Amino acid sequence: LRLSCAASGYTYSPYCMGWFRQAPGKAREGVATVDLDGSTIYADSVKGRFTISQDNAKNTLYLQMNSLKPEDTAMYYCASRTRAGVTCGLNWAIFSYWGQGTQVT
Amino acid sequence: CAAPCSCDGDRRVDCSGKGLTAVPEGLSAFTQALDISMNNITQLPEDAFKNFPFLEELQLAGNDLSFIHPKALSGLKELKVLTLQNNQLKTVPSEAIRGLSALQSLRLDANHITSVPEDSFEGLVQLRHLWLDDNSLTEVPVHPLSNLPTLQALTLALNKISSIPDFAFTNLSSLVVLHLHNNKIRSLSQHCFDGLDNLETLDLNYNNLGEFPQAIKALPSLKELGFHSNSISVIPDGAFDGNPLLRTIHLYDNPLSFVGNSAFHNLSDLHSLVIRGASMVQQFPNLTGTVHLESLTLTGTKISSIPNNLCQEQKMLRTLDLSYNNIRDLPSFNGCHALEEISLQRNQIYQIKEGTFQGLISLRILDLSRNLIHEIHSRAFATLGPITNLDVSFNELTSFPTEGLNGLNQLKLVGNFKLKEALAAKDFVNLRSLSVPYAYQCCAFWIIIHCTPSTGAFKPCEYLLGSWMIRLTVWFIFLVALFFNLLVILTTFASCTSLPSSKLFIGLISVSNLFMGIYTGILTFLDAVSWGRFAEFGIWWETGSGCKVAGFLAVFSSESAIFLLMLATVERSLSAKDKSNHLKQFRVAALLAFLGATVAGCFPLFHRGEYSASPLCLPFPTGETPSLGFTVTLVLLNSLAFLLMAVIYTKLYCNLSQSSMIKHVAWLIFTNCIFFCPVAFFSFAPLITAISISPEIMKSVTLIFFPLPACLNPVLYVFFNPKFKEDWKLLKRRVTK
Repeated sequence: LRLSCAASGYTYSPYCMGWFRQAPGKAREGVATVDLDGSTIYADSVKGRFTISQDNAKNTLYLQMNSLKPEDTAMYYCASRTRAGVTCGLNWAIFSYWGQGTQVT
Repeated sequence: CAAPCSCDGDRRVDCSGKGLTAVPEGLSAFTQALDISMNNITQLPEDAFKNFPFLEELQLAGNDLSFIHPKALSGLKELKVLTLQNNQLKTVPSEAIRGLSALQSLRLDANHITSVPEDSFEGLVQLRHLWLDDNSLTEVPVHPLSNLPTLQALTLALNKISSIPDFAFTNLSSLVVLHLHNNKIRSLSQHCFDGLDNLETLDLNYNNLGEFPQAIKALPSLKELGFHSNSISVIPDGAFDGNPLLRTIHLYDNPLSFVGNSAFHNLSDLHSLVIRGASMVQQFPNLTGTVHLESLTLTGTKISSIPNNLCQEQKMLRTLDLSYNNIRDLPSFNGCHALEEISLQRNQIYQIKEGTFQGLISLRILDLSRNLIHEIHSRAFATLGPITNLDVSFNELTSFPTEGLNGLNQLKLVGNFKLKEALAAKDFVNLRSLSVPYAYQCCAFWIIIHCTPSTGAFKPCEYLLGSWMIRLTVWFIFLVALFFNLLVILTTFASCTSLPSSKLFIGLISVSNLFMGIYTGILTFLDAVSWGRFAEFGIWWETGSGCKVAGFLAVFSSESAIFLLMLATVERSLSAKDKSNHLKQFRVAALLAFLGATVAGCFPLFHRGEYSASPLCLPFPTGETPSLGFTVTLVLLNSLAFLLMAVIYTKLYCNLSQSSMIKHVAWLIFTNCIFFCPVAFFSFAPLITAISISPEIMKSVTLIFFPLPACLNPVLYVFFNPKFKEDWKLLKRRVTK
């Protein structure tokens, strides 16, 4: 599957930028993070199967995965940071802007 | 209140347990405080709290939060306190708090947190409290802590911090309280605590610190310091040189070995000092400059002396505990008047001089136990007035002073076996509880006075023998035993032409019974001499040679009688089986029987206090015995022999002059068991907990039943023996000749 997020503002690639997962009733968990030089960060159960593409010119974000598991039903959000890129982020704390997201079933 | 949640009149709302899943709606345009807790909301959506720009206290405790939108807390420029504890957010929300710059208290404790982002806590120029307790972070966030300089109280406890790097709290100049307890700190850098000029209380408890920190000297204004339940080995000299205002130290539960002399000096504000088990220290700590001490405990060390200026320098001292050390002599305790409790126990003190305790106006408790004290001055206790407890037990005392001890409620004297004196109750007008080495000292005392060694009718207070009829019966027993035994011995000795083995054995058992009569006479004369005064005699009687002599006589008489009865029966059997010449062999057997009885009697002499258990000096006392083995041995030895002779007479009965005196020996066996087997089993009874019997009965039945065989044997021989009457005729003929 393919799913993309569009950023209303200017390209956030030079700053922390990635994807989160929401499951009903529990906390938001991140799965993809983009940083300077296009460095990508994933969590434990996202290696290989889940991957993220980023580019600056077209100002969008792509997340691609393979062979689906009903287990992976969730609402996803695309989030970005602009100021003080203190460290690479997998937790929701260091993200300032959040998107509407989409529900994946 | 438009909302279902109740709302105070002074524009304050309180909701709890309503079970809302969102922000309250329809609520007042302006509101001071808002407490929504124990709810079921998990995430805070956009501008949820924008509807209340006047909010100034906000509580979400136990609400189980998991996500706070960055703009949710935006616009609350009037916020003043924010509480978020016991939730499921795993990181401090860096963006959300940045939306506000005016609160002063922020709580994020008791909620599992893993990482603190770097520019978290930035812009919060007004924060003054921070609760990061019971979270899961393992390293103090140096940059986020350094972000805000106006914090006062900070808690990082119950976390998994293991080491704090240098200059961790360098920018927190206004910090007043720092809490680091129940952590896993084992390494403490020597340049980490610098910059906390205003820090007053430091808590380092239940950590894994293996060495004393060298960083505390960087913070001067410390008042309370707690480093307890940590594996601290030694405490170095000059440990507290940087903390002059220091007032409380908590160092218990650390396994300590060595504490420097200069460790605790120049702490003017210190109030209590407690050191336990500092084995490797052997001299009194230098406490110069510590003048406010009101409690001083040094237990388990190797100290041998106390400074003579201790109690005259620590004017405020009120408790002094120096126990388990090895101190030889005590200093002069004059010069201090606030000293209320003193404990010098398990030391090597050997004497108490007159002026040792003189001058302690406020003394109430004294403990001088498990020492080597051997003499106390008659005036030692005169000066101290309001004393209540006195404990001088397990020493080696021979005499005890009675001056100034009238007002003490409790006095303990046990283990002072050399103390055989009598304590006069006139001196101790008021005394609730008492313990004395021997019961006869407590016999002289009796809202009521309790005495530890009870006088359970086996340590009589007034009369040794007891009831008048019992005493009369014992007198009669002794008199008849002595006279008839003397008569039988005289008859057998005089009618000496040919000595048959049976007649020799009857004479020998009558000889052995005479010593039983002598023992009974000893008891009767002792009771007569000490009538109504046995409290004053039991002391010396039990702890003296007289009890040994009486016990030896009793045991020797009983065993000799039993053994001679056995051989008499064996001789009767052998004669019934039939120059024979066993008669000389039977004399040898009699000598061995007497030899064995002497050994049995002399055995308890070299043991420990076997005869000292009872004033009778018998090895059959009440309840517990000095040696269970000896008494258990004697009775089964005796009962065994009884069963043998019984079986040989059974064999004789089966088989069927020689037939004469067989009835006499049978009667001897009969009476000897009916007067021993009952008392043997009964003395066995106290060992079995199932059977209970009064000590008055034991003592009375023991005394009237022990010498009864000696009373009964010669009268049986005298009145029912054709042989005895012929021997008496021979006596009359020889006397006439």
